[PDB]
Amino acid sequence: YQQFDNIYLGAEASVVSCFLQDSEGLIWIGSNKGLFSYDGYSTQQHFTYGENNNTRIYCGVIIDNTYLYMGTDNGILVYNYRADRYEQPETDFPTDVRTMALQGDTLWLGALNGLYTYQLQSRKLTSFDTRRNGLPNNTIYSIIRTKDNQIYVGTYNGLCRYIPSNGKFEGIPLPVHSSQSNLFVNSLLEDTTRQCVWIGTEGYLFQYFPSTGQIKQTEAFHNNSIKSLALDGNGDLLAGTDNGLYVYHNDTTPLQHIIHDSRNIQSLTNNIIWNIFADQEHNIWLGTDYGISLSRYNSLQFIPISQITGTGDGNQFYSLFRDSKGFYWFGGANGLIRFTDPAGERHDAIWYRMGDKTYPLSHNRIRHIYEDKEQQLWIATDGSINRYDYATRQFIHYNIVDNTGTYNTNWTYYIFEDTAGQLWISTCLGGIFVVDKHKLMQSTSGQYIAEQNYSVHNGLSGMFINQIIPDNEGNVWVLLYNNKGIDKINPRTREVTKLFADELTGEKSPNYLLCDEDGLLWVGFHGGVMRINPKDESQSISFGSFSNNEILSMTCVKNSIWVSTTNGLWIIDRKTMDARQQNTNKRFTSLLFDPKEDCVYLGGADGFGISHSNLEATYQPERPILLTALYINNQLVSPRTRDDVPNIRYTNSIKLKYDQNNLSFELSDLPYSLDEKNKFVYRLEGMDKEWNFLKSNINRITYSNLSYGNYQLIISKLERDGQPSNRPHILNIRILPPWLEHHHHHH
Repeated sequence: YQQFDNIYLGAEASVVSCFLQDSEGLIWIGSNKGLFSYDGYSTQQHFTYGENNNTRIYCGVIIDNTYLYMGTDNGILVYNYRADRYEQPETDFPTDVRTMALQGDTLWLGALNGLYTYQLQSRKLTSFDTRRNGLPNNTIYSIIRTKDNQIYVGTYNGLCRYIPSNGKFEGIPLPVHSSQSNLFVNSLLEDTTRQCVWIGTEGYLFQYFPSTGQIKQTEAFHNNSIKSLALDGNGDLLAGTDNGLYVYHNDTTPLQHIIHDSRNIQSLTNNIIWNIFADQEHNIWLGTDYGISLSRYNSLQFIPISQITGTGDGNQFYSLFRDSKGFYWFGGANGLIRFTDPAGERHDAIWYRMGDKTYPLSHNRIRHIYEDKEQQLWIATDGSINRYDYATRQFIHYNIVDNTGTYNTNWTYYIFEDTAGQLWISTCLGGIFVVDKHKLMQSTSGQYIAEQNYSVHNGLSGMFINQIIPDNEGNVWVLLYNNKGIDKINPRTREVTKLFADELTGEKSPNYLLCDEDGLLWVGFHGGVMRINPKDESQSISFGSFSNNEILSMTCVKNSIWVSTTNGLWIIDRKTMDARQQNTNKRFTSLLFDPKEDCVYLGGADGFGISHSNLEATYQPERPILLTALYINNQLVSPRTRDDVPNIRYTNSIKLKYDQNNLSFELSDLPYSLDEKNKFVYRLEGMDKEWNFLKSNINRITYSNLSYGNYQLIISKLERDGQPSNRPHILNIRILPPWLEHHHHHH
């Protein structure tokens, strides 16, 4: 938290008391003069001077996914952010609202002179006081609602909890201080992980634990006041005070104390922090007595599987693959998911697994995915091998046996096709089978007797074999479970030969195998890898103090090989074998390099990561482009001031008047998290014959003197190879001729 990007609203609106982020990402700011928004590039006010809405905002909450409810001297402003209109409900709200908290469909309202509930359907306003309900005081400064559906209320003179069984309030006996003549509870935060409620008062930061009743005094800030609380992306507690920001990690870690430097423009804007907010990308917004200080969060993108199909089911990913047709195939402990646009909005995901009514599999446990020489897709599972039928969108299961018993294919670990149309199948218990691919495909039944089998009776060091990998000169190399060295099969002569058993033994017992694009084998063991020329050689490196280990997954990425490990991730150059370790604390059991989109998928527990081929640095998620301001004849226009203009943010098509033909436009992909802004191009179909390029600091498109007719403004993000996007934001624009005025847009 050494640096900030500071944002200001104007000389009048120096004081920021709260933030909200709408479901679609736009940040809203409550200021001493009213509501603003900020789109990453500039601020925008949503209030007119002198009006009831040109007022100080104390607090805020989003209702019905369309309204901002704001606390105010004169009660509650309801702003419809989609309509861009103030829509006042008939209710006579109490005045001096300081804090709001949603509980189901009932809004708690804390005010300078009462506690209330507002039922959003019936609009029933119910009041709670000292005499009738046992509140310690009628002046409410904070209310929160915990995940276990309890309601905490912090007043001018103490903290309490609601007892719904009987309408009363139960005190939580925070210490009473000699220096104090009343007990301000200013701020309250639930902490799921530490399982407490944080409490901010004058001088003291408490941790209340519901589980046992304990009230821990975590810090004592002599002559400070704690005004705000939040948890950051690292799980750390952030405390806003009247003398800067304090950060808490744990009892043995020193606090961080961050304060304004009047000589440094990147320092915390001001030492009085009225509100902290963690936005949905974990960036920290600080609201102060002079401006906003944004602390950007900085990370890989990690996509939980619910984003692909949600569905909150789990999966531990062990095989990741992209087929020639484009489909992503992510399989593991709990079946195999097919989908497109890793993210991307829509995925039309299908999840194949044991027992699904529509999309079944012989077994959930996926061990390998593979596309063959004819673009046909095979998976290896603990219910034998399956082939996909893209036509039916269903898998076809096969049973394979050797000419005798047992030796079957139920537990298939690895699969590939050779250059002579045969399918190579590695197995647990059953050795390696080689099968005519077309004749198993053409098979009626059973149960198919394999053409050959490699055993241990006539070759092989064991029958418990993970990977089997082929050679630039035709040989098949076999990785074996709990064995010394690797076996090489010569499929012409059938000569099996154990090799490198001198080195790959004991605490170097091998457990991973891959061939790279140059023909060389890479073997993974506990604490290192070894590179083999299969013919004209026969060599090793190590990770050092770590050790323990071990190797969860390996894949080639350009002239590197990425190795994923219990500890972390290692990138090893393929020529020098020099290794470098990276830095989340996530462990990854799966790796796929996608050379087309130049990125690497990292598969793991209930999700997957994405990073560029050069992990320097982050893989930014795709962000839709918003229009965030329309100007006609240079004035900024919107439904709030005009019956004849729509909310540009939620408009695809617009009909303007003959003389509403000098237009400006402001664009944003909400770059709050970014150091550098993204670049854009833009064109006006019906006028421009080519793309126009915007300087990155400039997000205003402007067109003058348009004749009547139809146009399309198309905006596109410059993709990371200089090329425009093929998913632009498109605004249809029609300028109406003088005699068709009446089709001007209305309401």
